[PDB]
Amino acid sequence: NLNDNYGISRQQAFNLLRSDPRVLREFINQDNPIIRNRIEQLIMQCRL
Amino acid sequence: MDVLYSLSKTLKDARDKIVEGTLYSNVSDLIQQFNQMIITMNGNEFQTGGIGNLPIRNWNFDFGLLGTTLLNLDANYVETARNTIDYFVDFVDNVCMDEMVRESQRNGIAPQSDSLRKLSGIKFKRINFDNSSEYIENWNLQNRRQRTGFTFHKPNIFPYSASFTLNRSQPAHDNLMGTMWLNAGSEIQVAGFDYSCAINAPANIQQFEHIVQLRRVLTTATITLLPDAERFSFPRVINSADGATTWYFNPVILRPNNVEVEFLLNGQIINTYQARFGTIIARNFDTIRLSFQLMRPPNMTPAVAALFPNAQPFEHHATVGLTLRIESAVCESVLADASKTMLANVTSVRQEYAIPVGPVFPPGMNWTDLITNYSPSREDNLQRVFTVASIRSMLVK
Amino acid sequence: MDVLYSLSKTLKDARDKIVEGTLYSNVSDLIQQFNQMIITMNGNEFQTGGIGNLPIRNWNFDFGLLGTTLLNLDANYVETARNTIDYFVDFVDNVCMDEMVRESQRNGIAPQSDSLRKLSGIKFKRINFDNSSEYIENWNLQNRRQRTGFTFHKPNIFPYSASFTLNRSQPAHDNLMGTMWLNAGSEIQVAGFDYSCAINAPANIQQFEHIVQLRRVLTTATITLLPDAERFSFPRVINSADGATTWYFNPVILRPNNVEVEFLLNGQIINTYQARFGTIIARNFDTIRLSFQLMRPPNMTPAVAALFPNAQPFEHHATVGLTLRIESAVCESVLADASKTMLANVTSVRQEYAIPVGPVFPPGMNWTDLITNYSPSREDNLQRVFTVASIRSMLVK
Amino acid sequence: MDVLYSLSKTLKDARDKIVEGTLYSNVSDLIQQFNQMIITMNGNEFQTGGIGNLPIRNWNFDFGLLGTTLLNLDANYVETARNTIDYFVDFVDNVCMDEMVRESQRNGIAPQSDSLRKLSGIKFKRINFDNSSEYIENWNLQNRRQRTGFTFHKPNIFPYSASFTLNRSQPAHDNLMGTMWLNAGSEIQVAGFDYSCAINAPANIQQFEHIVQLRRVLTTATITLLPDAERFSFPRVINSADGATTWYFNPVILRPNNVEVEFLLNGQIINTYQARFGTIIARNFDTIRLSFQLMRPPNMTPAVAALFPNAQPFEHHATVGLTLRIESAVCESVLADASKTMLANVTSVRQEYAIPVGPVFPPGMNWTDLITNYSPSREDNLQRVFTVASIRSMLVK
Amino acid sequence: MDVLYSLSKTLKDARDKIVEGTLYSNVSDLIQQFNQMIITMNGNEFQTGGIGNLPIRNWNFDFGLLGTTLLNLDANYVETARNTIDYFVDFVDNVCMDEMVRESQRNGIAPQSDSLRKLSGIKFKRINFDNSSEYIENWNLQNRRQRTGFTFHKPNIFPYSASFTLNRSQPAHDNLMGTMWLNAGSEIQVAGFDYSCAINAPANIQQFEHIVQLRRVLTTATITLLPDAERFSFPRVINSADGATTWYFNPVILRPNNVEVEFLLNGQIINTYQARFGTIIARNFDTIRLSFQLMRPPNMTPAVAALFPNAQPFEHHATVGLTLRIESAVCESVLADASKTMLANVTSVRQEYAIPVGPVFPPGMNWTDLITNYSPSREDNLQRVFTVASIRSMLVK
Repeated sequence: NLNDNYGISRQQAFNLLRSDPRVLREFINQDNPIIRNRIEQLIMQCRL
Repeated sequence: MDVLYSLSKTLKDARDKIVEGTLYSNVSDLIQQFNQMIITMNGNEFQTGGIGNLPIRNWNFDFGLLGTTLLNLDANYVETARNTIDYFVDFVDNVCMDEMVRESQRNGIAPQSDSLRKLSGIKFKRINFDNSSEYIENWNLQNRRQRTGFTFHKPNIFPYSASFTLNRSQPAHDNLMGTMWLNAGSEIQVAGFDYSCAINAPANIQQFEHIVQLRRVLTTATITLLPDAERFSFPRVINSADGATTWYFNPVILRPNNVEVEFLLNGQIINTYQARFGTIIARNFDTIRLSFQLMRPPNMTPAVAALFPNAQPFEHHATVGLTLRIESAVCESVLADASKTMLANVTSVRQEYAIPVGPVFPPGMNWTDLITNYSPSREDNLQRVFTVASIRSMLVK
Repeated sequence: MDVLYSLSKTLKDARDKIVEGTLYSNVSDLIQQFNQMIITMNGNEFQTGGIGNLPIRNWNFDFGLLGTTLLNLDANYVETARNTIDYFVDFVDNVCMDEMVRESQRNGIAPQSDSLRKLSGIKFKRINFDNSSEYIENWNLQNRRQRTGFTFHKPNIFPYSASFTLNRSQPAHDNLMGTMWLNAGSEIQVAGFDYSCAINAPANIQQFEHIVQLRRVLTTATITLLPDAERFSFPRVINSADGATTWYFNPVILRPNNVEVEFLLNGQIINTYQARFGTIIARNFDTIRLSFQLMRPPNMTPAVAALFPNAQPFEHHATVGLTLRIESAVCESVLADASKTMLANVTSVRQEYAIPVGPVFPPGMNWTDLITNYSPSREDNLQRVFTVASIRSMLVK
Repeated sequence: MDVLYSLSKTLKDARDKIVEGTLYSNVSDLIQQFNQMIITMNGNEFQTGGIGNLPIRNWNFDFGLLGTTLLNLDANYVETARNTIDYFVDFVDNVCMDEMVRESQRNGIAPQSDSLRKLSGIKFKRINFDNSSEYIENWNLQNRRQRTGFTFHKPNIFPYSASFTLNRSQPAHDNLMGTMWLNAGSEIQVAGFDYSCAINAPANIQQFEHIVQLRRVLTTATITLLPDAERFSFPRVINSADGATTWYFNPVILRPNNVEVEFLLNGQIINTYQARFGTIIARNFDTIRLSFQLMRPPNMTPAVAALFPNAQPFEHHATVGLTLRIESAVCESVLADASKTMLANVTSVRQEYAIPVGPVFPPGMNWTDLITNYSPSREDNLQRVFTVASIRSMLVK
Repeated sequence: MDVLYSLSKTLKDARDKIVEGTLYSNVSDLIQQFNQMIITMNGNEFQTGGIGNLPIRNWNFDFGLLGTTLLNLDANYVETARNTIDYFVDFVDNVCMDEMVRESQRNGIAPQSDSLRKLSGIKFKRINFDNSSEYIENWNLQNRRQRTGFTFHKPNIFPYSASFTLNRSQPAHDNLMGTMWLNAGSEIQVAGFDYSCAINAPANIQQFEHIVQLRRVLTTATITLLPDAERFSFPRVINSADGATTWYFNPVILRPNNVEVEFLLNGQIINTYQARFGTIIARNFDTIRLSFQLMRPPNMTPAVAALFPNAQPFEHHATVGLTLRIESAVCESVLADASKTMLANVTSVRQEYAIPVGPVFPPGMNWTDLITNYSPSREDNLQRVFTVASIRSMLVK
């Protein structure tokens, strides 16, 4: 979904694959809903 | 762009008209046009692509003309003509896929995908055959500015909003008054709900108003206005504004009386309809004002009287609804519909070739955020990509 | 009228085909037609309007032909072409409005808007170019009487009717049986209700029949038939026939068993579908007959046995519904649709120019009261104005 | 078949263009075409029918050509043109009515109705004028195998399936969990329902998934996704799996959370959309996986806590819905829509001429059981009959 | 395809006839044909491979003709002939190995492996020498549609099915009545077993029937029918239906009385055979019905009377068998046999070059799942690959 809608560079793609906190938080500060939704779902799954 | 449409149209008409056995008296003009296109193209080198996962292609046209000597076309001629046409078709598809992706905040009408800038030259203007289609006609008109218009069936002009509004609320949410609405695509389903059924109200009547403000003016809209909105007519468990708590909503439908639909323009009223339902017309409107009421039945049977008492519990909430669907319409600007695949082609190309996000279109071209802010730059770029999409779809479907 | 269509068509094809750079081989014929149009028009003076806000515009035609020595086209030729075509375009738009805003019970097909009576002369007959479109093809067919047809998508053949019929009633409205229906545009939704859930009936089966009659025949209709209608399936407060009191309707949906859809023609059965749902067909039909049943569930769980007791209170009323939408169709007569704009353009012109109401059309051309009594006079006038409106829309959308 | 479409097109263009007063400059080509058709035809004797109530007809063409010396067309010319055109028109109508009823499992594309095989012979190839229509164009493409496409507005690709699935059930049917779905035409309405509002499930969340599998791939689908399914949102009485007993269903709608719609293809994924509503797109897909949840509200008001207790009675069952409509789409394979009449024409002809059930098509050509197994043989025969139906409809609608 | 067969046949006849010492009187025509082939080929460039582990080999033909100047062939002639023929043979073999692996649902009769689409042109039609083989003859027949036929020896038409059916069951499996069957390749072995030897049945007789419905129609079948089916004539331990438990089966074989074998065709009866065993015939049949009985011997000796008591224990279960093999047959479609290696060549090619699984053939081309649904698409693809496999076997076995 991200690569399609929010067209993604090679470095960003490689680092998202490697689960890199730097680019993850760059997106979360860029206010990317495709990622913020996933993270809010991780919260709603990490509740208990 | 006109030359792009002309290429596409004469290639379409060549794949259609030029078939074995046909009569040269029917395709002489199209053959002269095709040969002129070939001449104008011979000697140029085009480049296509360079954005996202779209490859970089090079085109070099050196073909041979089509013979004007025959009287009845044979297969040895059709085969060569089709070998010539498939290359042009791939070139045009690639140009359109190069042009649907790019954007600009400065002169979006001015072409991108520099092969198309090259085609905009004055040595390529000899290719024009006819510009009859709706999008290209409106393109040429809006350039030679005139009163234009696109025709739409079930247009998507309302951005998705499913929301409510409470004019009397409590923390317990046991005696409410308010209005709910779903504005989506071509439909507006609105429902004014009062939990007391207008017992404490004056004259046993409670009003509701819903104002929709379109971003672009429409014209000659055919609309279907029915009562008893459906998706606000069953039990529900809805969250508060602040998300703290929730509340129950058990509706019971009543008719809206003294109903009124005003189609307005720049605050002035244009059309007005009173107690009419079914099919209606709107000659021009930028704003819709629905106004309806909830009238407590002066007479009541035992059951409904035991449903509408004079105390606060109010376990059956009176409602009054209205569905309004725009079926057809006409607009000076370009939108999406439920008939045409232009937006779909554009979005599919961008999603396929992983186009980075640009300055003009929203990420992924989501029609909600694209029609909630329809600024002239977005409008121009959207018209351009929709036009080249129509072009590409005249050839590859 | 044919001449008017020819004017509109050659003017559209002129604005389209006559562009910068195109090749004279492609437009030689259209230019001969345009020059002939000019030759035949020049020397005639026309008057248009005089009803409502329509100004009384006088048209004089003094134009010169289009040159033919050229091989390709230049801006110095397209400019004159445009300066000559815009005048014919506005003249045609004004004539089309003057013909949309006039009526007649005697010879409604015959041309009103006397400029058009002039165009129907024998000297103007030299302008007929191609009667291609659907409306004008059917016009000429009906003149030369033949099996005609208009193809429609979601047509508005049903007038808005929301009503009920109670075959067992009491003043307290406590044990009722009957059928409610909403017939609007292209959809029907009919729901048979029984408050006793068929406990006192024979064999625990109650019948329900809805007989719809259409004021015009249809053919090759494609239909979608689904169960469990949605707008007669939630709690409701309905009014008496005499409008004095009200009653309550708390439904619980069941399935129609032994459902039967009979599309008839003058009482002669044509199509009969038994327990088929989804997409179905009707080759020719004037009347629809929907016959379904409410069958009490003989094997019941506690949760549902608690709802269908053997005594009168009956706080859950068994309901059985059918939705029937007509998606496409073909009709010998003209109607309104969800795809086309003819009705919208007609009513928009009339509302914009404040035309008084005539002896034929109702006030504001409310489609419900227009299709209720669809007399042949109204049919002829509606065909005429729809044809000239399509003509007008082919130039000014 | 290409020569049949050629016949129909030149006959339509004759009936339209050849009208009193017109200019030979515009019909010279069409007249040379008509006369070549007459020459190709004259001497050939055809037969038509021999199945069902189709009367057996024999055609013998011996006509005279049309003048070419005139300047303006007169009545004594159009009259002969019409006396010649009516014959070919009824001939083509009878041919298409003979070719829409015949079937075969081996080489359905190959023409049946041996008169049409004769036309497919090599001496009749000289009649081809232009294969412009979408259907005949895609036919020529599939012959000269290439990337095809048919564009559809609201296509009927889902067969009627109104069914549920229970993942936790009992004989009493008082604490259930599962998912209901109605898939019909172009719409899917799905609804996951739990009676206990996820009080015992982990994390107060209950998951639901619905996998729809299409029998043919689609492309560029414009889709409308909304929450709060309608026809699974009111009280209901539903039968058991084995048809023995019935159970009650009193739903209460909540919001879908963590909604995700995935458009897949051959098990591989193409598109996905998470919490996006309204207008979305699917560029290529053969499967749709909807996935939603039911999340018990942690905070709750008195009224809703009265409906969601912690014990088994559970007289109000929590639900979560999803409506999904396919407004437009593209497909390499022929289907039915809400815009085109071809299926209606075929089924009407068969119903009218009493065609017994064949080996390929089911009885009555019920689209449900014809798309539940869209075998390539059925696809070929269906494309064939739809093409000749389009052809016939171009003359007799 | 015909040209491919012609290539293969002339190369076979060349490797055979063209040998040292042979006489030009015998190979004049073959030399003319080979030279014509070389001429038709010289100038063309082919590509073969690119699916799975098939290498992508490019073929370029520039060869020299074969003289016609001698009477007896010398080694200096045969050497050139062989150095050309080996190249042509490797080319044809690679083409066939690229054509045996490409599938399609749409037009499976049409050449895949686009080098063969090239060979199917009209500049290559000059190669045809004689289409003598059975497969290629039936191919030309199905193109020029006519009544075909393939002759078969021991045709594998039955999918492997070992299964029983208990018309009287118990949880302990101590008194059973039913029938067992194994259908495999060309043979059926059926056995009706009763544990009580029909003591309690009317007339001391029990009936048994077995209906096999073939997927394709056979003609002129020669059949061998014998009693005492072997593989159900010794002790066994067989599972239950749901697979939970097991039950013993101790057969004691008896003879079928009133044996009746009916070869039917679309429910109608064609051949009936009563009390006959051994060589029999069946002129046309799509279905076989074997109806036999088990008759309690009334006059029993001690040793056998001690086996069939009048109570439930029943440690010896009476059986009645029937074996039926289809030795030879004729079928309008293509199947597999015990005599021809076409299927083996195809499946071996695929297993060798690691061909993925396509939309048509099941994984590994298991004849069971390939015959159990003999779809027309599968029939066409199977006939095509079988024909080219025969072609490749005429060169390399």
